[PDB]
Amino acid sequence: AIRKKLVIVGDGACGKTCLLIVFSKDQFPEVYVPTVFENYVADIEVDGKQVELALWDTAGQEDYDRLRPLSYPDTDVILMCFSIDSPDSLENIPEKWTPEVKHFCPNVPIILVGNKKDLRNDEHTRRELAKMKQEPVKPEEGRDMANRIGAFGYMECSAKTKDGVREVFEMATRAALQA
Amino acid sequence: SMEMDEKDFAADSWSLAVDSSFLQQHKKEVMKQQDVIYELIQTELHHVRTLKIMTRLFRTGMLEELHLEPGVVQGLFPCVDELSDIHTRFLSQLLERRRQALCPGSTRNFVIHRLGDLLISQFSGPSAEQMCKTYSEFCSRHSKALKLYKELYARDKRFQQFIRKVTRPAVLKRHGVQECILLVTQRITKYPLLISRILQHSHGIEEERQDLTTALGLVKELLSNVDEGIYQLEK
Ligand SMILES: *CC(=O)Nc1ccccc1S(C)(=O)=O
Ligand SMILES: *CC(=O)Nc1ccccc1S(C)(=O)=O
Repeated sequence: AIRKKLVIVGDGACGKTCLLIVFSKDQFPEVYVPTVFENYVADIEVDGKQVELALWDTAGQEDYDRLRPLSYPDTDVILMCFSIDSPDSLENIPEKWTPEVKHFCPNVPIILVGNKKDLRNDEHTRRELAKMKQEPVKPEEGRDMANRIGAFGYMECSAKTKDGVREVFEMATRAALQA
Repeated sequence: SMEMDEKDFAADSWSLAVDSSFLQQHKKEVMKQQDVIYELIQTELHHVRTLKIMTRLFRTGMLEELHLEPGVVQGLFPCVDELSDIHTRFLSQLLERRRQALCPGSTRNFVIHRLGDLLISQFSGPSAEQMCKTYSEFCSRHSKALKLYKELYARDKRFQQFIRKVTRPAVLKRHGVQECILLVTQRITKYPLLISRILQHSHGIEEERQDLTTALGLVKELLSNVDEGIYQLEK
C-alpha cells in the first residue's frame, strides 16, 4: 500500500469537515456529528491499486495565513471545496484559494468539489438565497469554474445523504497516483 | 493514555457515554452542550496521547537505540517536552472538573455545568504567554523537522529500520512522525471551533455564557499572536 496525502481546502461553511467525517466513518453520524476532524488514514483500493490515503482538514485555519500553509507539505491531492447553497463561496475559489494552493502545492492535482448538492432541492435554501438576489450553484457554473482554475476535474456530493462521497475519495486517490 | 481515561472517553458522544436512564432525565439543550464538552476533553486526551507518542516512542526511542548526531533529535521534535507539560496540566484540570461532576455511585454519569472559568485560566496570564511562545517556536521549526526527517530517511537505513519498527502497531496507523507534527500544529486552531459550539448551547446561565464568550476572545487573541510570531526556519 503506497502512502498518499489529501488536503481539503475551502471557506468556513463549505461542509469540508462533514465530508471528511462521513467518509472516515462510512455512515452519516446518527447521534452526534463531531465539531472537529483530527486526521484519518484511509485504506482505499482504486482500479486495483491499494493506497493508504491520509485525510487532512484546514477548518479553523482560514483566518491564520501563516499557520495554514503548514498543512500543505507533501500534499499529493487537493480537494477544493465550495458549498452549492452558497454562490459566494464559489466566487472566492479563483481569487483566494487557487492562488494559494498553486503557490504552496505546484503541479499538485486539484479536484473542485461542490458540497451540499441536496440543498439544490431545498425550499428554505431557495427562498433564503432569493432574498439576496441569488440561487444555488448550477452544475454548469461549477464545471465552468473547474475549467477556469485548471482543476483536474469537477465533482459534486452530499455528506448528508452520502451520495457521491465515495466517488470523490476514490477519484482523489486516482489523481494522487498520477505522476 | 491510561485505560481509565480511554474507557471514560471510548463512546462516540456524551449521550452514549452516560447511562441511558441518566440521559433520559435531562433537557435536550443540556445534552447538546455536554456532547461538545465531552468532545473537547476527548480530543485533548488524544492530543496529550500524540505528544506522548512523540516523547516516549519516537524521541526517546531514537536516543536509546540509534547513533544520531547531537541536536538532530531536538530538531525533529522541537518543544515536545514543554508542549507535553502544558497539555497534560490542561487535561488534568478537564478530567478533574468531570470527576467532581460525577453522580455519587457512578463512574460515567456527569454534567459539567462550569467550563468557562477553566478555559479563562488556561488561555490568559502566564499560561497563555507560555503557550504563545511554545506554539510560535513549534510552528516556526515545523517545516525544518519535516525536512530533517526526510533527510534522515532518505540517507540512513538504520533510521528506516527504526521507523518501520516503532510505527508497525495498528494503533499508530495515523501517528507517524510527520503526522504527529501536523496534528500538534493543527490542535490550537481546533479550540475556537469547540468553544463556539459549547457557547452556542450555554445560554441557560448568564454567568456561563459570559465566561465562554470571554474565553473565546482569549483563544482568538492567542491564535492571532502565535500566527504573527511564526517565521519559518530553513535548515
Ligand atoms: C448518580 C446516579 O446514580 N445517576 C443515575 C444512574 C442511573 C439511572 C439514574 C440515575 S439519576 C436518578 O439521575 O441520579
Ligand atoms: C506568541 C509569543 O511569542 N508571545 C510572547 C512572547 C514574549 C513575551 C510575551 C508574549 S505574549 C504577546 O504575551 O503572548
